[PDB]
Amino acid sequence: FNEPLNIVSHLNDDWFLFGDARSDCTYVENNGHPKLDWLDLDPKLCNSGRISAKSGNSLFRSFHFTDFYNYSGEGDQVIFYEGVNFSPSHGFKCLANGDNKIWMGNKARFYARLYEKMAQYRSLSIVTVSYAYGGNAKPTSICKDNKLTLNNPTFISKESNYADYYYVSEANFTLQGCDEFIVPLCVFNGHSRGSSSDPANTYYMDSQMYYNTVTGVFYGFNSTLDVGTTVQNPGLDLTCSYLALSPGNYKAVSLEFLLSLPSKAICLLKPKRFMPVQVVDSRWNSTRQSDNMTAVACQLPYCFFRNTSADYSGDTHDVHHGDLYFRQLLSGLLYNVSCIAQQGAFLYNNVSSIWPVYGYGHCPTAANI
Amino acid sequence: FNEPLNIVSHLNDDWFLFGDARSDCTYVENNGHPKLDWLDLDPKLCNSGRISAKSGNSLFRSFHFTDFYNYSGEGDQVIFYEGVNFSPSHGFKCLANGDNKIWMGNKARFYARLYEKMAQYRSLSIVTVSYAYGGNAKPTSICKDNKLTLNNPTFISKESNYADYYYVSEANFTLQGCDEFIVPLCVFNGHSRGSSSDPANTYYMDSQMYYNTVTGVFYGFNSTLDVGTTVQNPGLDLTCSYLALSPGNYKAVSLEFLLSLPSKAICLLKPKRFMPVQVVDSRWNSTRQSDNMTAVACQLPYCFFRNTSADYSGDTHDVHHGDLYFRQLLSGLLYNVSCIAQQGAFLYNNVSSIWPVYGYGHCPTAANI
Ligand SMILES: *[C@@H]1O[C@H](CO)[C@@H](O)[C@H](O)[C@H]1NC(C)=O
Ligand SMILES: *[C@@H]1O[C@H](CO)[C@@H](O)[C@H](O)[C@H]1NC(C)=O
Ligand SMILES: *[C@@H]1O[C@H](CO)[C@@H](O)[C@H](O)[C@H]1NC(C)=O
Ligand SMILES: *[C@@H]1O[C@H](CO)[C@@H](O)[C@H](O)[C@H]1NC(C)=O
Ligand SMILES: *[C@@H]1O[C@H](CO)[C@@H](O)[C@H](O)[C@H]1NC(C)=O
Ligand SMILES: *[C@@H]1O[C@H](CO)[C@@H](O)[C@H](O)[C@H]1NC(C)=O
Ligand SMILES: *[C@@H]1O[C@H](CO)[C@@H](O)[C@H](O)[C@H]1NC(C)=O
Ligand SMILES: *[C@@H]1O[C@H](CO)[C@@H](O)[C@H](O)[C@H]1NC(C)=O
Ligand SMILES: *[C@@H]1O[C@H](CO)[C@@H](O)[C@H](O)[C@H]1NC(C)=O
Ligand SMILES: *[C@@H]1O[C@H](CO)[C@@H](O)[C@H](O)[C@H]1NC(C)=O
Ligand SMILES: *[C@@H]1O[C@H](CO)[C@@H](O)[C@H](O)[C@H]1NC(C)=O
Ligand SMILES: *[C@@H]1O[C@H](CO)[C@@H](O)[C@H](O)[C@H]1NC(C)=O
Ligand code: NA
Ligand code: NA
Ligand SMILES: [Zn+2]
Ligand SMILES: [Zn+2]
Repeated sequence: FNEPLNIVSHLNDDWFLFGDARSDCTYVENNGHPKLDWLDLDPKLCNSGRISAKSGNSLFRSFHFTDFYNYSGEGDQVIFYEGVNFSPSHGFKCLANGDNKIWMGNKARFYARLYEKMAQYRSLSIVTVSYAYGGNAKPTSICKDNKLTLNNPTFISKESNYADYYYVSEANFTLQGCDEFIVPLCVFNGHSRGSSSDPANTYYMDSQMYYNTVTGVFYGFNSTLDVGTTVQNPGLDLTCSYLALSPGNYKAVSLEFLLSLPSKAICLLKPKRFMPVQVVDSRWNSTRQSDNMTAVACQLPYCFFRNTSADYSGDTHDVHHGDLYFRQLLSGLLYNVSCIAQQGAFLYNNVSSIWPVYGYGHCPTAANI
Repeated sequence: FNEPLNIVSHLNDDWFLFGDARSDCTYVENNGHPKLDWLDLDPKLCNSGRISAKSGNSLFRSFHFTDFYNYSGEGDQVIFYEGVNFSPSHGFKCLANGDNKIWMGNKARFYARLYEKMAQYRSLSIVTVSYAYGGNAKPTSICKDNKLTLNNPTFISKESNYADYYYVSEANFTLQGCDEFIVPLCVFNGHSRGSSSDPANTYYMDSQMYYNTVTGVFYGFNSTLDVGTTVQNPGLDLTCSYLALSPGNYKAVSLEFLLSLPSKAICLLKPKRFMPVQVVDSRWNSTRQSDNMTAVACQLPYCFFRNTSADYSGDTHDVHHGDLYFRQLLSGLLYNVSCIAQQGAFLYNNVSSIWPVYGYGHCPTAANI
């Protein structure tokens, strides 16, 4: 009786879901399809006002790229069902001979930071970050391919006066309006190249740091790796950490190569008593390649991970939208549960055959009477 | 029935207590005192082999100063009952016109780091950290008064060749034998002075960073404050952060003033499933001045704080040792409890009149039948 249910749910109405197409009710189609057939989310929750979802997007995608959706929401119990819209299938690399594994590493670190903070905070949004630059050089879109263009962090071009990339550059940026900010601190870890016409011997070792003008704290990344830009020596891409920062006046200091600074930040507002987030596995139909980065990111004590036991098998829309088991997994949002724990959600508050671990809410005992 | 009990306890025998005189059974006295009267700990637990306690010491004290005890222990449920042996009563300052509030800030940050990590790790110990220095200058004991001498972090003297403190200095240190290390990264935030014979205009702005040679990550502190060493402008002391670092080859880089590097580290071994530590308020009889830094440090979800409702009132030993209510609070260690939660320990696993919050173990329901 009252076994842990493999669902995502809520203790009350104070909940919010962040998602993608599988939770996006505003999507339109002109065909002989059943109404809202792309959804894993139940159609009854479309008018709930507790969902931030966009077809073809994710939190990581909007945080880093020009394909931007203004994800925003507030809730005590935060649920995530997105992440698939930046996967190994997309195969993004900043450079022709880059590395997707680095970008999966970035995905894991971003979500880890986001999940941990959203266990301490009610509100999430994405705000624009402006910068003051004393030079004449303007932003350069270095990290991109033919599908995606990265715009966070922003990269500042070399000044016209400098012949090489052995220069020191800096810029100021203010973080205002939020209790905490998640910003990317990134670096090209390896041998970077200036212009395609430079000799084969001259390479640059990227260095970047962020500096708090008030507290004097600085966090930085120096280049250490051997990987590069050529076919003979490949691997160089953009490794990012995701820092939780207080509001204040910050300085971005680059000691070598391009100056990089945040253009976007995850705005964290309204602190709450510790309440772990719920994360639903976000993967393709196994014809496309997925990753378990969100699972790597989803750890105790800040996060509970939920997954089905089957391949993702779309019903009528396509192979990637409308899975029966994920529909049932998400169906838990239609009602309140008494206890949300590691194993799953316990519907009732009194007794169970299973002892709840890391339980939140009004949790049942597994004792006799 | 089965109300939360204001005690520290354990779910099984897999527990360890870190303490001071109030838990130190090896202490000796030649007088007409009752046996073991300085203890808050029950005498029956003296031979338990689950206590690391020393009369007149604490974790912070041993971590920073020459008054060192080799605190070591392993347990799933870690309990702390120490901290009073570095308090505002001691009034420690690195410099004559320093600031004790900075050192209380340091106390809060150290314990916060320690408590959070000891919720993820079974084993705690203090290991010596060695360094490689290419110069001739040897350690200088700059931070001290007439009671305490700081030896962590170690400070390296200025070289004989340098006329001033506007130099760049660096040293290597290896961290080996532990899964994670807690080390202090400290700085004199303000206007530092070289020799007492230097003019009134020449001051130095302390800068210190630690650098991972492999990953390229660096964490640093620059001086920003206006406080100094004189009577006219006082306040300058040593502000420390407490970093959790992986094993590896590290570089300590100082851009101005003295080079500082860790001599001691909290060695973290044997990762465990998340289990919050229990912390008992460590304060003097109200005749001496105490602090609530360990309470500031003890936060959800990694820590449960326990306090009595009375002044600390010693029975026979002195005013600072052997309190009835703390004895009863610690008496919970004599037996197992079913559930350890935020409000306290629930003895029984079945029913309660109170809903446990952040419960660990086999926790009771507050429902009817
Ligand atoms: C950045 O801030 C500093 C203050 O520390 C100021 O001196 C400098 O002019 C600022 N830079 C720009 C480009 O405004
Ligand atoms: C980091 O890189 C910069 C630029 O190459 C260099 O000047 C600096 O010494 C490096 N930092 C360390 C700690 O080696
Ligand atoms: C993720 O997948 C890798 C192999 O691809 C595996 O080693 C790892 O344990 C997985 N982690 C999680 C949290 O699923
Ligand atoms: C993908 O989805 C379809 C359902 O539309 C299912 O038949 C198939 O097993 C899934 N996996 C594949 C093709 O690998
Ligand atoms: C969940 O509980 C709240 C009050 O605690 C109530 O307003 C709401 O109707 C419940 N949710 C559903 C989906 O019925
Ligand atoms: C709960 O367990 C305790 C100890 O076994 C027992 O005294 C009590 O009768 C039990 N209460 C209920 C309602 O089962
Ligand atoms: C510190 O390590 C570096 C390697 O990065 C080495 O060049 C240097 O000689 C070392 N310093 C000392 C004093 O051994
Ligand atoms: C930190 O202090 C050093 C030494 O005074 C200085 O050279 C450096 O520019 C400072 N860093 C920043 C970011 O201002
Ligand atoms: C500690 O004491 C200060 C005042 O001395 C108070 O403002 C603060 O709330 C206290 N915090 C805790 C956790 O006891
Ligand atoms: C300190 O302890 C004694 C018990 O020995 C008690 O009488 C007193 O109330 C305590 N507090 C003081 C003196 O402020
Ligand atoms: C606590 O439980 C363990 C086994 O779970 C048992 O060995 C031990 O005797 C109990 N503790 C006490 C103090 O009786
Ligand atoms: C637990 O509560 C549920 C729902 O109210 C009820 O069906 C069941 O009888 C209760 N079980 C016990 C043992 O009280
Ligand atoms: Na750079
Ligand atoms: Na220094
Ligand atoms: Zn469709
Ligand atoms: Zn005595």
